[PDB]
Amino acid sequence: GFVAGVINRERIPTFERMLWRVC
Amino acid sequence: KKLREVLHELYKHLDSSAASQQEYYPYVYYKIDC
Repeated sequence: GFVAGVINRERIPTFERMLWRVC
Repeated sequence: KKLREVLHELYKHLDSSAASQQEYYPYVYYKIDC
């Protein structure tokens, strides 16, 4: 079940990469 | 340091997409010392 967290294009390319890299 | 660069080159094609680097290298490594 996908749960959608919303961020305001703050740093999507960087912290999304970081989420990929840590999780 | 020359190895840091060369091994970066020799291991970046393993990933070839997502992985700034910092500590999340494209390779596996831990350091053993004195």
